[PDB]
Amino acid sequence: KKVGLLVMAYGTPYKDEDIERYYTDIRHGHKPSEEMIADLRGLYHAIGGLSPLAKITEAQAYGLEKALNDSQDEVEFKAYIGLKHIEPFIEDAVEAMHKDGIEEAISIVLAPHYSSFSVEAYNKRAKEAADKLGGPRINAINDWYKQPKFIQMWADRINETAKQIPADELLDTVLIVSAHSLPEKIKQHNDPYPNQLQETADFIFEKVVVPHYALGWQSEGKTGEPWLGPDVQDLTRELYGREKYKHFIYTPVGFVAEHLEVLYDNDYECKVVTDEVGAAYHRPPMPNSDPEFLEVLRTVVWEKYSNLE
Ligand SMILES: CC1=C(CCC(=O)O)c2cc3nc(cc4[nH]c(cc5[nH]c(cc1n2)c(C)c5CCC(=O)O)c(CCC(=O)O)c4C)C(CCC(=O)O)=C3C
Repeated sequence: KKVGLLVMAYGTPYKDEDIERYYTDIRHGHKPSEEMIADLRGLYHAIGGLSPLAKITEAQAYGLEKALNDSQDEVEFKAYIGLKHIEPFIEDAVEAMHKDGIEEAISIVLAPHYSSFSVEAYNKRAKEAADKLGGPRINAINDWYKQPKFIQMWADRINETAKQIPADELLDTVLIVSAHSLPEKIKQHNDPYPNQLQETADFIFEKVVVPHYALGWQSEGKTGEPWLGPDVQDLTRELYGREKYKHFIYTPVGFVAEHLEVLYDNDYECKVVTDEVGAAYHRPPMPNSDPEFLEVLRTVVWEKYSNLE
């Protein structure tokens, strides 16, 4: 019997025509304004027409499927992609595991940190799917940022970029660690999310040559409601104002692929700020389908299966 690997991710439009139904799914049934759509289309057209996230996510899931199976002869994993706001939806993927006869599955979200607005939404949807059909049994991974190979991978990348900065200027360099912002209300109820990213920033900092680091947030929502701060653009200005850093190294470690939230929020917005103040901009490559990142996920999944009992 095969074991299902439910790999979950946010989803990205495949075509310009998908944008509206995508935006509406994101807005939970509320249809965006025609101008709103326009702006989103403009964003996607800034980064090069559409996001590579669709092909990256597939490489990541079928790369992990392959990596798990090539490293053992006890089980055969079958990977099923379940996106959040576009097809193949989470529910489509569970329905497929049922049809194919999967009895047990291990679900993983391509987002190392847990939050009530992200990972918890994925897992509730997949398990509500699994219960209506009566199969497969889904054993969910909730977070994997504490994985040593995960921390070492980012530290190695940051150190690669750092060595390419003049040593006389490395003391004027700062590492910005960030993730998707969320409505600050999550802290009222003890969400581990903000604390998990502080741990990720600390774990990495100890393993890099960059002498300074700060935690930031990106893609904050327009809701009048407060959101987790500071924003990476405001933090860059605040940091340059107090310390006059020459180099800014951005690591959006809450993400695992070069998609819109990285290519826009960092590679364009943060870069604008550094140019305005006169600082340099650095952004290490994201994990994407790199064999090291796939080995991180293979170890994450092979440990969940070992401790499944
Ligand atoms: C926690 C989190 C992650 C990380 C974990 C995970 O991966 O799940 C993430 C990832 C991503 N978010 C993405 C894109 C978008 N997120 C939006 C809107 C929102 N995201 C939110 C949360 C998150 N999002 C929230 C609270 C909203 C508010 C919507 C509402 O009003 O209820 C919107 C709408 C317009 C806008 O405001 O930007 C878009 C287009 C893409 C795809 C990029 C591409 O296509 O390449 C990716 C990987």
